[PDB]
Amino acid sequence: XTXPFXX
Amino acid sequence: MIGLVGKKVGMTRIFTEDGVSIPVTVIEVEANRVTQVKDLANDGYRAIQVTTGAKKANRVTKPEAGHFAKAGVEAGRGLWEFRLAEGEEFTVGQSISVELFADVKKVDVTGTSKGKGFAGTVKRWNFRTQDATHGNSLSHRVPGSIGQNGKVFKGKKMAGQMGNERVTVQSLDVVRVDAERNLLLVKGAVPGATGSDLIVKPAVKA
RNA sequence: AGGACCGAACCGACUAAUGUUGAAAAAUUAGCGGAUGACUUGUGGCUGGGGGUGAAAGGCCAAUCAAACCGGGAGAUAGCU
RNA sequence: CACAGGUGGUCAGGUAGAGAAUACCAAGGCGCUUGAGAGAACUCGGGUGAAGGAACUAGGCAAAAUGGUGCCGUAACUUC
RNA sequence: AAUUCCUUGUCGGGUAAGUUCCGACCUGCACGAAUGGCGUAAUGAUGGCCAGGCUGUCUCCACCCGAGACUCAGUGAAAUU
RNA sequence: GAUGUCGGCUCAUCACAUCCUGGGGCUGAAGUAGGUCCCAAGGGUAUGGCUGUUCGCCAUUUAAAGUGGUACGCGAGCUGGGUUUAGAACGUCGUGAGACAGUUCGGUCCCUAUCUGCCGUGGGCGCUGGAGAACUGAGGGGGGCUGCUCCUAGUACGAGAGGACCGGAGUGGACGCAUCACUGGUGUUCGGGUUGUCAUGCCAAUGGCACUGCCCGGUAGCUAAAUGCGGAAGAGAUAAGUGCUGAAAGCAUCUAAGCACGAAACUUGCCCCGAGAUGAGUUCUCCCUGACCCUUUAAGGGUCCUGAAGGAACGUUGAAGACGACGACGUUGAUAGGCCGGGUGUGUAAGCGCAGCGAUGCGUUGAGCUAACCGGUACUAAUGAACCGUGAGGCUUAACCUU
Ligand SMILES: CC1=C\[C@@H](O)C[C@@H](F)Cc2nc(co2)C(=O)N2CCC[C@@H]2C(=O)O[C@H]([C@H](C)COC(=O)Nc2cc3ccccc3cn2)[C@H](C)/C=C/C(=O)NC\C=C\1
Repeated sequence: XTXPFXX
Repeated sequence: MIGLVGKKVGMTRIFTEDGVSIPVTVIEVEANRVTQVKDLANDGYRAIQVTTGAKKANRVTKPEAGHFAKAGVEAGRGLWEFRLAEGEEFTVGQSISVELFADVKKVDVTGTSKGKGFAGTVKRWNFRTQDATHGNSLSHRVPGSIGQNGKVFKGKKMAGQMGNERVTVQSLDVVRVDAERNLLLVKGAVPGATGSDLIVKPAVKA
């Protein structure tokens, strides 16, 4: 959700 | 022409009158004795098998003894071969001295390189180390990419054994020949460590 | 004198690295900030879910929050897999 | 979890020190419930470095450096 | 311009070279006066830029001390399929 | 019911529509230097400023700073500036919530590699009696870059200015291999200085701890910045291209017959691996020359005797090494350690004495200590044995013995 997995 | 087998004693410096220092590698080329002469009728090629040094009688096996007894020569620490230049002729038991290199003026030395063991890509292939900072995570001295988006080609420069292999350095200058001491001084560094065996042959490049 | 200064305890959490089936379901190490105050902390008490509280971020309300959890309506409905 | 975490209060030695910092010690209590050996790549945590010295890089990230007491001395600007 | 699309605007300064930065010009695509305008000493783990010093950040890595990796004995997982 | 992304870093690989180097044709090619086209992919092919950038501009170099493909190569390899969440403002649109390929500050990149593949390294069996060594080289990799200066020659050329091909020599850059004699780095296993503190009863002398406590030096080893070598010449067959002779076509014509030149490409030449080259090779040497039995009688089975050459294991070990492996040695012995001597490094120990109120200084003294180095030395450990491995090595055919 946060951009790249899992930022 | 044919060469000779010797031992690496070490390196030193030779001083000239004009004020020059020559890095030399001392090589002890003792009397090399022939143990077998090969021809085209029985072997298919012309060559000689020589030995040098000495060995323990209590440690030399009977198969090797019979090979030395047939030539009427004492056992040595090994056996090497050299090809003949279509005009050379030798005989079993003939002892060759370092005087053979009295007028060659250049030789190509061959030896077993020192052993580095398991080496990396920076040491073995001079790869460029990545950034030690700026975010690098466990990838400081790693190779990086090894292919594309599906196999690693053969001969890929990777880590592995480095050294302990046959290496030959070419076009070395002969600085001095002392048959009274069974020595040979060649300008420059040769492969291998002190106490290793060296194969010395005239320079083939010429 | 001081929401004053440097700086331990104490309270915080700016950077980096490590760790990321971790020692740890948010920490460790090296530094960093405040450190008589709008400070911090112990014990107990009050505010209850379209409500509370909020120096406000849609933040917190028992590792869960653009409407907590438990049970029930309930085998909700699902023209979709 | 026999978990590098968290948990309020009281007692507060010696040398150096401004100090409950820090270092080494006392009383006292521990060596952290797998070890032995070898001494490769690579990783982690550190030490040093020829000449050059930010050319690195998104960016001086990180690291290095500065670091105390006393005397002298101290600019622009200023709400003095 | 924390606001400028055109645009790295133009001039100057700084650099051997500066799409950033500083100072002027206004041609303000699309500033503007308490959803405040222009300045402002001081403060800031704030944002951008230039210097001195400093350094393995880099040119280009080299060696060393330790914890793992490696071997032996004991105990003995995991995602996945 | 998931194929993660611009650029950068690292690592690359292929193509040729070739940037440089090489070989040629035409030229409005005098020469120098260029223009265009053909052959050619062997090798080589910038650092920096600004910007997240690729790109681009600029500065300064270079023989040249090539064009493209490889998921606009490469995030189970790194990065996260950009893109691409939640926070917060400016401008702008909207009554507003909020929004904008507009801007601005800030903002978690996980995975212990099963298979394939690749880099390295071993075990097993096989190669037809077994074993110990040296080789042949089928084949496969590595390497293949280039500038400047001088001579040739200020000659050829050219009105001058200016300025060569061919050929030769020397010296460099980049890359690569090896090496540690030199110059140096490292040297927490050497020596010394020194701060605080504790202890060894105390003085003196030492030691522990404080990043090796902080520092100055420094052996061996490793090592580069250090110093030696290397790219080739040559050969064969060729590309574009140039040709000789020569007909079809009475001439002409490089070609159809025939013949000769021709490049960093190609095949060799140099370096390395290499007979698992199951097509398993060659050569030299060494070892074993028993007695029986059973039997669906054969490349048969079993027993007693025998145990070779040689190997393995064990042990001391290595400038060999992750483990295996490889190398050396094992009392008929210098393999390791220790010991002796030397060297090296540190820099004049301790104790005593002397001068000084003392801190200190001087003499004994270039003393003492001294790791991995050098040359020696059986003091210690490397034990005698045992184990594995056998007992003459198939059938057919041919030629020889008995050409
Ligand atoms: C990796 C993956 C699945 C793989 O199996 C398969 C993938 F690899 C395939 C693929 N993906 C992409 C391209 O191809 C891709 O764009 N993304 C993968 C990483 C995140 C990013 C993404 O989606 O980011 C958007 C972001 C707003 C997109 O912004 C746009 O403006 N998108 C856009 C532009 C258009 C333009 C024209 C017409 C239509 C358009 C539609 N959309 C946000 C952050 C979403 C993130 C998310 O869901 N992450 C999960 C990851 C999934």
